Amino acid sequence: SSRVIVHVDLDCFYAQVEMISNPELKDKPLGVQQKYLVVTCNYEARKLGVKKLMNVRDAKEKCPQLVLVNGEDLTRYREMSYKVTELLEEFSPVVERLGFDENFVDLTEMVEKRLQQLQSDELSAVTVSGHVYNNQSINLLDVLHIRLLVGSQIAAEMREAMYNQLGLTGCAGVASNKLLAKLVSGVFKPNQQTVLLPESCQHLIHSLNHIKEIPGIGYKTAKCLEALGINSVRDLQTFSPKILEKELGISVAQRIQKLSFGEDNSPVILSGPPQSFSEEDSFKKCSSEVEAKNKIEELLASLLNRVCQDGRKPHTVRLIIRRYSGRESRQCPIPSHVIQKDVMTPMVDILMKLFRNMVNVLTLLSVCFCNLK
DNA sequence: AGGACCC
DNA sequence: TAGGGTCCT
Ligand SMILES: Cc1cn([C@H]2C[C@H](O)[C@@H](COP(=O)(O)OP(=O)(O)OP(=O)(O)O)O2)c(=O)[nH]c1=O
Ligand SMILES: [Cl-]
Ligand SMILES: [Mg+2]
Repeated sequence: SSRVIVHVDLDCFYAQVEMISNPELKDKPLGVQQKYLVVTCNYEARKLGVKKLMNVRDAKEKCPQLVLVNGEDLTRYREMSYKVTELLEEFSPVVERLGFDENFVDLTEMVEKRLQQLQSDELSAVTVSGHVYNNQSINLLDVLHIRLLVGSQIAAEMREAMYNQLGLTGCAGVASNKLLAKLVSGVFKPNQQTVLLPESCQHLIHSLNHIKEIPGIGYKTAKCLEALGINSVRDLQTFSPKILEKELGISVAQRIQKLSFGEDNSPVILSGPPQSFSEEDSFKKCSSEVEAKNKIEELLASLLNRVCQDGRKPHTVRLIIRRYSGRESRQCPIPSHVIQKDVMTPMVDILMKLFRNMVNVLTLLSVCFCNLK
């Protein structure tokens, strides 16, 4: 059975949130800085050659008038990220988050419901909303085309709601599985949407210039695949199944080979409430294990306010570190009476004991709360 | 714990 | 070269 999936992906999300706070940043090229990294920038800045994730130096050298704002505190972006998801959940309850500014929504049931409500004459006036990938011709007698055009109409409505209710612009992609939705959502940026009819699936997949660009294939699998002389999507498409299982295991092998064909049966899962709460900090160095205790107290402070607000309780805590010049973690359950909520001083002895069990009394420190209930 | 992947 | 997240072995 075919599906209609939508992938919603916001424009320069952190930048966009900062530009709604202080409008004085509109019309100015804008980057959001975290330590020595420009994590994202507005499209005014991408015109000037600034790119996502280039360090501050490279960015000021390329754009000396670039405005930098600090984005080390995710509180505002996180609040907005969930307003967006909750809005999308109004359309269909089953919404899958991916990072802070992407959502998958399975529009299938919605699409069929709207067609059940259309009169025959009304069914030939069905029009696309936005771009059709590869400028492909629509065949109104093709049931799949009709369903994907309705999918595109719902997408437009979503985007219109996010601008009208939260003042946010973004892109959307409508396709038949999650993978295709997310590959097509990027074809026209910013603030536009694109629909992929089936005939054009191979065109879209082959539009990629290397397997790294396929969601599901990262730095490890990519580098592994290169060692086998697989560099294009068609290489992976035509590569030998058996040989691929042996180097990657039947799992990674079969899933990514199907991906290379545009085929993706994975369902849109309901993300619901977060599975974990964490904060972290990086620095030049921290060999003051008494000072590390101060940093840990600061991290833990905010997390308490956040986890409290959620209304569920974590039954496990974790501490994470990174050694000089490759991360390590140590966890433990959370004492039952401690869950009953001065909870700091208790937690600080726990985390420090976890600290010392990991290090003998320094470039990162992180606290995670998981096992929520 | 760690590792892979994602944004 | 940041600050987050998911799920699997
Ligand atoms: C990929 C990535 C994103 N982010 C944050 C910054 C981004 O604003 C936000 C969403 O990431 P993206 O959707 O990848 O990028 P974007 O929305 O900023 O840019 P685009 O307009 O091209 O879609 O998440 C990081 O902090 N680190 C990362 O490595
Ligand atoms: Cl499968
Ligand atoms: Mg985005």
